[PDB]
Amino acid sequence: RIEKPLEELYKIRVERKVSPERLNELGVSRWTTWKTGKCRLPWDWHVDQLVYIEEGEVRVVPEGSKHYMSFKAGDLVRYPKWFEADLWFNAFYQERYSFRAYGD
Amino acid sequence: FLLDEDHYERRKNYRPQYYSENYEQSKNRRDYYHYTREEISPLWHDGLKFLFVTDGTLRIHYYAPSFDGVVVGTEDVLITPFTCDRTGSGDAVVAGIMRKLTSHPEMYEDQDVLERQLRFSIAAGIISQWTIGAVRGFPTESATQNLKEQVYVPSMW
Amino acid sequence: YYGLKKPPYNLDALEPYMSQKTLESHWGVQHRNYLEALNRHLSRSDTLYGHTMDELVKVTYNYGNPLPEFNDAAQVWNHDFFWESMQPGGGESPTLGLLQQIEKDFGSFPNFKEKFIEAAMTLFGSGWVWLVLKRKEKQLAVVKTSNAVTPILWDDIPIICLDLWEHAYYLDYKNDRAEYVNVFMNHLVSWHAATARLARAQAFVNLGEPKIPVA
Amino acid sequence: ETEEEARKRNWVERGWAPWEEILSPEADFARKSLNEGEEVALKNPDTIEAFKMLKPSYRKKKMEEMGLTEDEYYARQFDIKGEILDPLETYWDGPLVVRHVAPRDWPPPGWEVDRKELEFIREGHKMMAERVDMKELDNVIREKEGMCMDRYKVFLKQYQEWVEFNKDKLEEESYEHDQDYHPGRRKRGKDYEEGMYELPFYYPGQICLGKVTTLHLYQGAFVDVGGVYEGWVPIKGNDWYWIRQHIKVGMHVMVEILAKRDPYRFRFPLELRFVDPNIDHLLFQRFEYPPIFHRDEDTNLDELRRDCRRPPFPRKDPGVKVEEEPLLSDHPYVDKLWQINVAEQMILDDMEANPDKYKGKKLSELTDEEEFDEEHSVEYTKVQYKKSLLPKTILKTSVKELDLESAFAERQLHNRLQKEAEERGEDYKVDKLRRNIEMDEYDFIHWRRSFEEREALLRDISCRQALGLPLQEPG
Repeated sequence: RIEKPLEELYKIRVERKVSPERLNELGVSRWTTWKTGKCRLPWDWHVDQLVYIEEGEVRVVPEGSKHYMSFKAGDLVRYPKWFEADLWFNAFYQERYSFRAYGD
Repeated sequence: FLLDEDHYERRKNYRPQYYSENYEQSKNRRDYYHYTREEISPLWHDGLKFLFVTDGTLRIHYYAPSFDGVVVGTEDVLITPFTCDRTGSGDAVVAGIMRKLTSHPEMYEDQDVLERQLRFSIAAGIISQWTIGAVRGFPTESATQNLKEQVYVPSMW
Repeated sequence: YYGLKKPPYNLDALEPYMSQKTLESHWGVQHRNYLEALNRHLSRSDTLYGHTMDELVKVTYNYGNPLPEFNDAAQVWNHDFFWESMQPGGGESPTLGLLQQIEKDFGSFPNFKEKFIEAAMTLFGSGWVWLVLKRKEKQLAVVKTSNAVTPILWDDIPIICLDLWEHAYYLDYKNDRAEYVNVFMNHLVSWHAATARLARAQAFVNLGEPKIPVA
Repeated sequence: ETEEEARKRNWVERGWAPWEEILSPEADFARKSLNEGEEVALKNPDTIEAFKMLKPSYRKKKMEEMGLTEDEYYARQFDIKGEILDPLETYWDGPLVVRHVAPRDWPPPGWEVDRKELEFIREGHKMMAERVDMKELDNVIREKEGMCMDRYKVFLKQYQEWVEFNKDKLEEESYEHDQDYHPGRRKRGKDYEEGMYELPFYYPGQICLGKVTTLHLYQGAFVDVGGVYEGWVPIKGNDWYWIRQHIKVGMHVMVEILAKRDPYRFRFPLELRFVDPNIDHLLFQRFEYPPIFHRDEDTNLDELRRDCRRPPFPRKDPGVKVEEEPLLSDHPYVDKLWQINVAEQMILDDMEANPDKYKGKKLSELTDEEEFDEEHSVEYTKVQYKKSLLPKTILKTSVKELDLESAFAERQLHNRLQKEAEERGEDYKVDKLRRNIEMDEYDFIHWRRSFEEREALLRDISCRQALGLPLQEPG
């Protein structure tokens, strides 16, 4: 029996290893950058967020969970509205985020 | 220990998830399991005449070549909380068993007589726990008979 | 894959009230396009192919945050309901069973007609109007939804549905909903279909009083 | 109020129902003889009978004079007393014309099948849209064979192999998760008769027939459909006061699947409704949410709800808009920069201001002094302020994470300026070093994140109010 991956349980839609044709249609180039090192950022997203981790890891932990998801360079995470996660960053990390409202 | 400690410890601490089975299981009483003849078979051989398993003074399971059963007893060490010392009670139980075995030679092939004469040992074991010292307070025959008759209903004794 | 469900009448059955070209465009193109998009979307995912139509509608619409699936599936379901909510040369007064419920919960047929017309008129943009049951209170109610939202998503059994999108009433009625809604309520509603839907909903909702023993 | 609405209140709200009590003849006499008085002559009829029935020999006389032999005089006291309902009558709604298509939830997740084979199977699902008239239903072929079922045959072959392979695995898991057997669980062990259908064989829409093998007062009736998992028609409470007069053990009934569910999470995976008979006019209490399992493996109570699709735990409304609010400007990495920057100066000023302490200042390649491990920092140290012992912060910042070369060259440049400014008196303009510029830069980066998150809410709030979607997540 395979437990449903925590990745999909919260309806987070990740596109691992994104093709380059996808990006140009989506225009990830003009996305505001964000960076950190050894950190722990708790966030309470009020808006959908499309992420393009460029180097590093995330080890995202949802609030109250005793498990974790993990990410790395080349992902297209879609942290959803009303999410409550506990991002635990290790080493350097870069990203491009494009907060999106209802539509597109 | 001689058969399986883990299995017989998991079996003792078990309660049903939904609903009990008969009614006694719905009271969560103590576990007095009477082992079947197919579980003690590895410890059985042709020359054996009797196998006795004593759960303290509470119960004595007896296994014979042609029959088996359990004799019911009790215990009380809180009747005298300051002069209670369980050491030496098993010796009294075994000594009573041997005494009744040698006195009555018809216990070997008579289950009713076997059950009746096996309460003397239980009474001796009960008395032996009421004093400090193994050899200081071993019970007398008259005291053992008195306790057996005072605890057991006239039909049993 | 949920192949197209044909409407229970030919495309020219409602010609005096709904033009044949309107039926050809609404069902031949629009509904088929929604279903084709739903089919393409269902081909990829396999955890959404094992979902019923109602489950697909209720799941692809999250608790307020629709996935990139809710629009097409909800449109397909709504259009199925809309096609099954008519009959050739129908309308007029209702029949037994439904009439008593409407009178008890609304007051009279004219009261229901006025409330339905008013609630259809107070919709802005593109949406649907509905006459649905309501669980946990067992009362018929007129409700309104926008875009592709259905009353199913909050445990309400739809009984009658009316399309208020501008793509329905533009080939013959142009830019007025008074004529369209009046025509629908006069000579296009199917009280037989509403009666059947209420009878089916009686399985899940009990509109009655218990038989209490005298004791 | 009076005993016509007050009695009604007990039934509809508090679940009252006059369930019959099987009183022993000793207890029967008590109820029929306490009405008269304390100690009075018993002249009331049907009370003398209770007094006279205390003798078993009189009960034998009563039954033999009526007949019924024995073993039936005992079973006639369990009969329902009250308004015995007239018996059920089940109509229909026309012919039961049916298709035969594979369940949509095929294959099970994890199972691997050639997709071309399924692409042929899935056309059967797409054909469940056309309707059938009574015309073309009078044209019954009626030849007993030659059935064109082909896609279903392919599904049967795939399903048959699935059963023979995973049966041993599935039975082992049911022995692992669920301890004991209850209706709705896997039919494991001695009760597994070879040939039972599996869960993938079922799907909502199918109409089944089975026998009623179990009635539960709080759960309903469990009908053996023909699979490893039993059915479940949800009936609860006092609805059984009338329903039990229509559904009895062993009855063969026709049912339809409403929804199949995961046996691991949901307690009863199969939900059905009675199509033969029809008791929809008698059901009044219904389950709001299907029952589930609360296992020890579920560590988070917010993942459990997403599994069963239940509303979350409500929180008291803060009252703030969460739309106008101070924007966050802190950065998580700054709290480590403060520790990194302090460690640089703590080692620098102990290396250049006092060079003879460590003979040579080889900070371009300086190695560590003490062994360091990442997962221990308990630095509170009981720092005293001449009053008492209160915690402070002196944490471990081993040089492995420390870049001394950048500060090594910079401090000498700053030290040159201060020594050359003693003469002329020009204002020593040194306020920010390399680390303190990163503090403001990273706080600026985190500001951009909080800037657009609050910026996107402006468009999001407007959109969800023009249409009707919720603003706060339900509950």
